[PDB]
Amino acid sequence: AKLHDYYKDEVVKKLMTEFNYNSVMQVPRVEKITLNMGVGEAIADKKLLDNAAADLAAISGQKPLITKARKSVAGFKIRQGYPIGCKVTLRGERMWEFFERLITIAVPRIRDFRGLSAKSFDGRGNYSMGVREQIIFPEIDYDKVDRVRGLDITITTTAKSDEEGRALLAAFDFPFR
Amino acid sequence: MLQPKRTKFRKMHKGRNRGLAQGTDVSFGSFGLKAVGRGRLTARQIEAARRAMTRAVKRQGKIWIRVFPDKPITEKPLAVRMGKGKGNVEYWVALIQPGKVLYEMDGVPEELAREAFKLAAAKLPIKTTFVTKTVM
Amino acid sequence: GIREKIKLVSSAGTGHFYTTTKNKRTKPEKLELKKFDPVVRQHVIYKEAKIK
Amino acid sequence: MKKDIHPKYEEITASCSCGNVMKIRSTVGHDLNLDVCSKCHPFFTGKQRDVATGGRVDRFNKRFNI
Amino acid sequence: DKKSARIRRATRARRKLQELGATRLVVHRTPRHIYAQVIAPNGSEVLVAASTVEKAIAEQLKYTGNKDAAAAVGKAVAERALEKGIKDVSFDRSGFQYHGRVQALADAAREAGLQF
Amino acid sequence: AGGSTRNGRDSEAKRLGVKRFGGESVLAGSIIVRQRGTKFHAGANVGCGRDHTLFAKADGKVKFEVKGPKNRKFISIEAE
RNA sequence: CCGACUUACCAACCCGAUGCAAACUGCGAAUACCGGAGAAUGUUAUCACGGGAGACACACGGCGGGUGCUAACGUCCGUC
RNA sequence: UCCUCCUAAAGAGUAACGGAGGAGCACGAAGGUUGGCUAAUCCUGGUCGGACAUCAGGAGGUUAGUGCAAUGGCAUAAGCCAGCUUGACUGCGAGCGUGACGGCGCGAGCAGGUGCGAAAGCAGGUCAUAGUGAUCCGGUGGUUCUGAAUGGAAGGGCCAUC
RNA sequence: UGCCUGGCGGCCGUAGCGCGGUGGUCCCACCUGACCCCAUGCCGAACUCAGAAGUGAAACGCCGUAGCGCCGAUGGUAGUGUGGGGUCUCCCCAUGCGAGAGUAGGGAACUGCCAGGCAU
RNA sequence: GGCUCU
RNA sequence: GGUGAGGUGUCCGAGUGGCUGAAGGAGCACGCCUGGAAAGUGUGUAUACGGCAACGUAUCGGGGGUUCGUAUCCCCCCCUCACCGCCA
Ligand SMILES: [Mg+2]
Ligand SMILES: [Mg+2]
Ligand SMILES: [Mg+2]
Ligand SMILES: [Mg+2]
Ligand SMILES: [Mg+2]
Ligand SMILES: [Mg+2]
Ligand SMILES: [Mg+2]
Ligand SMILES: [Mg+2]
Ligand SMILES: [Mg+2]
Ligand SMILES: [Mg+2]
Ligand SMILES: [Mg+2]
Ligand SMILES: [Mg+2]
Ligand SMILES: [Mg+2]
Ligand SMILES: [Mg+2]
Ligand SMILES: [Mg+2]
Ligand SMILES: [Mg+2]
Ligand SMILES: [Mg+2]
Ligand SMILES: [Mg+2]
Ligand SMILES: [Mg+2]
Ligand SMILES: [Mg+2]
Ligand SMILES: [Mg+2]
Ligand SMILES: [Mg+2]
Ligand SMILES: [Mg+2]
Ligand SMILES: [Mg+2]
Ligand SMILES: [Mg+2]
Ligand SMILES: [Mg+2]
Ligand SMILES: [Mg+2]
Ligand SMILES: [Mg+2]
Ligand SMILES: [Mg+2]
Ligand SMILES: [Zn+2]
Repeated sequence: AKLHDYYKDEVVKKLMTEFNYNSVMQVPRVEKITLNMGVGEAIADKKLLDNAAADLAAISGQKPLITKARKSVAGFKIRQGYPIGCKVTLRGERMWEFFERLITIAVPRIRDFRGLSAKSFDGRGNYSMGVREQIIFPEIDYDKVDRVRGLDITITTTAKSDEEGRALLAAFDFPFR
Repeated sequence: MLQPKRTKFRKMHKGRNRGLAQGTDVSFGSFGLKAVGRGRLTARQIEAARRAMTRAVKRQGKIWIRVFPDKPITEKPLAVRMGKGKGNVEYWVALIQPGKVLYEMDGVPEELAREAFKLAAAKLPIKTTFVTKTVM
Repeated sequence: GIREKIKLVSSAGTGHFYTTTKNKRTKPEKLELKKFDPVVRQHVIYKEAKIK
Repeated sequence: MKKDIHPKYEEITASCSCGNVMKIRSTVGHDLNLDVCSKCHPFFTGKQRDVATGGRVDRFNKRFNI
Repeated sequence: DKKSARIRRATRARRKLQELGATRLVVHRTPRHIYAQVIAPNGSEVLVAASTVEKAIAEQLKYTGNKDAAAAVGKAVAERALEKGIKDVSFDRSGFQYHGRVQALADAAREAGLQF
Repeated sequence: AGGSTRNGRDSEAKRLGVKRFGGESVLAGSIIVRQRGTKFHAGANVGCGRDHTLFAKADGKVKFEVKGPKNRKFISIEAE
């Protein structure tokens, strides 16, 4: 809750100032962080899915929800109901603590990190990025690997616009560019 | 030859052709060829009258065709008895009531439209008349 | 018509039986239901037997 | 949260090469020694230097004199 | 949204009691207060009512939106219903779970003498 | 000689409809409407069958009426 | 690799205007039908039970339609 | 032979070697109940990942879904998830519908015993309408009802069923 | 009695959308926290519990507004029952019924029970 | 073992 | 004219929904033996369009459709094979 305290003391004062909001509830806030791993190769075997949920459970200390196909498509050889991915929703303190370990540890552990994009905010403040490789998290041991995965992070916030989320993450010194 | 591309059904009842029409006023263009009689036209009769007015204007001006043949007409072959199913679809017609504007035209003078619609009406079985765009 | 027919014999000692159908290919395991036995006027477990 | 199903999520200490010390809750268990943190990452100076286009005329005039 | 889904969640048993002709106890639940009212089978007029917004009930309490407040309410509405001669009703949860303050209310009304 | 067909079939008429109209005194259990869906709906003292058949639970006169926000058609038995 | 631009070769969606439908309907009659009340009229004309049948090859004409060519003193239905 | 729509003329019904389509099953959960939920498609952003997997938001508002054809229904969902379960109960059944009849159908309610639910209540198979075959003969289990001098038995009857 | 609000209805778009404005004593809402009751096919998101620091931002409610939606005459037209007629695939006459669409126009709902608050 | 033409 | 069956890469040929944008073989292209050819032998073996070559789209006669999915199911048009196209 270190970053939640930093939000509550300095980010709110900053954004109320730089936007001239009438109310403090008018301020943006982060709501949830969603961690998907779309695993389309688990149709070969469940153990690949079973290991991706084990890896992502080490990243965020939650058991992941194994997602399935909403419908059936033949280009990917799937039927409605096949387990095809895994997700984790992070809220509250576990959200903040992951967001701390992210922007403090893992983003520096990216090979050839040179910034993010500010053009990934889906028109309505919610930011989405995707990592190529799970070893940037230090939870994962490098020898203890099975397969180089990749996942994607989706930060869902209460910002109406795109810039209010851009200012919120910049208030958390989020490495755009 | 006008014809629907798809149809929900292949055949249709014979129906009737009673009542007055709806496409009465000259909507789009300035001059119109209005049906007075009653009956059914075809895609051949429509295309022949289109040719006769396109040639009569020397592709000058703009011609609308308000009708469209959407009714299939079946016929049984020669030396076939009256049973054994409905006949095969042979051609397509448009049911014409009195008052139906068949064609419209603008970009040309009135007298040229008169002689064009007269050349077109000589290909049509029904009795027609010439109309103009009425204000209101 | 692969769904063959069976009978659900009372386990109450009576020779009473309900008759019904099942797919023995997809349900190889025996059917056991708790049904009413009108002789004893109790709900008794019936078990699957052959229709014979 | 549920009781048993989630992994152990415990506060540990992570120290770095820049001498940063940060206590986080993690699934590692043991203490952690890092390599780069957000404090010591060369994102704000080094990546700025790391463009390094260089001039073609300046290489030319550098290689000799008329 | 939440209000509408609570109504959708309630409007089956409400229409069922509407065709049953049942005199019906209606609970309404807030984070701060809890409301109760006994409604005639026409659904258009009430008979008795109780709440934690009333002073005579709220002043005896610590917080209006706990289970102890809900039991005091279900007791009061039962004592008013039996004063007016209403004994058998049917409990409408109004889209809430039969749990917590709602369950403590209905258990208090059962204990005071109502029959459902 | 020649021909054939593929369209010779049709099914039997199920004799649906409204058997007792409005203002028409019925006994309890009397079938009012036979229908596929709930083209009509059951109001007071009127039950809905397995096949959406509307029968009278009591005795009295039939009342057709339109209620609800969806303007659905309800059938009720008035008391008499 | 990025493209460069300018055609008239078209064109999705949307919008506006205009038509068509037995197997379309956000509308909707006249009649017909069911039920109730009320006169007048009518040789109970109504219903139930019982005795005896015959008949189950129809025709044209009007209206509403299928089919056929809105062909047939054609054919198949509804109604008089 | 059976089902659905039109023809069919705004009650029912209504023919043709008239126009179009299906059925001769499936399910021990795809039933019951309690609790909860709400689609299609498109737009943007996003690791492998691509027109189309999974993820987040928005438009939209059922254009989806219904075990299968069509029609009528369906948000209180009849649609979708989970828990507990066997009412896919036995004897009856006022009263109606439909048929020339055989027959077919709907059914509140009563008695017994049961499941879910705190309870009111719901449940006598599935959203409904197709998924079927008379009698005879014969087989199996049960039942003393009968038992050709008497006692049994054979056989027959009745109930269930093939 | 006035105003406001909450709950349950009646009615089922003249009642709905949209746009603009506005509300926080109470109420409501968001909101704080969760070891517990209970819950998440992960997650206190929801459900639930314990509360009351903050805000009316959202939501809701109220007020206004004719961009729509909706309603909607009069007259006429279409059709049609009976009777009659013609040039009879279709129409006409007498008489009775009489639309739909469209037009003028209306129109930013109305109302009941209980409870609470502030005023009176 | 057989194994064409130029 | 009707009925029924059918229509596969260069060829023959198997091919009844999911490893069939294709078995297998032949032929063809390339190589080796040979003075040169053949015949032995060995190796490969779709077309177009699209991207940048990641690799993807289309085509089982052609065209439309069910389906998540069609070379395989259904319709249409053609083409062919077989049978019937009669008694007067
Ligand atoms: Mg019609
Ligand atoms: Mg006969
Ligand atoms: Mg006869
Ligand atoms: Mg006749
Ligand atoms: Mg005859
Ligand atoms: Mg006739
Ligand atoms: Mg005729
Ligand atoms: Mg004739
Ligand atoms: Mg006649
Ligand atoms: Mg009818
Ligand atoms: Mg009729
Ligand atoms: Mg179901
Ligand atoms: Mg429910
Ligand atoms: Mg995408
Ligand atoms: Mg069904
Ligand atoms: Mg015999
Ligand atoms: Mg004897
Ligand atoms: Mg004896
Ligand atoms: Mg507003
Ligand atoms: Mg909360
Ligand atoms: Mg506001
Ligand atoms: Mg009028
Ligand atoms: Mg009108
Ligand atoms: Mg309005
Ligand atoms: Mg308004
Ligand atoms: Mg030689
Ligand atoms: Mg030679
Ligand atoms: Mg294929
Ligand atoms: Mg001869
Ligand atoms: Zn560091």
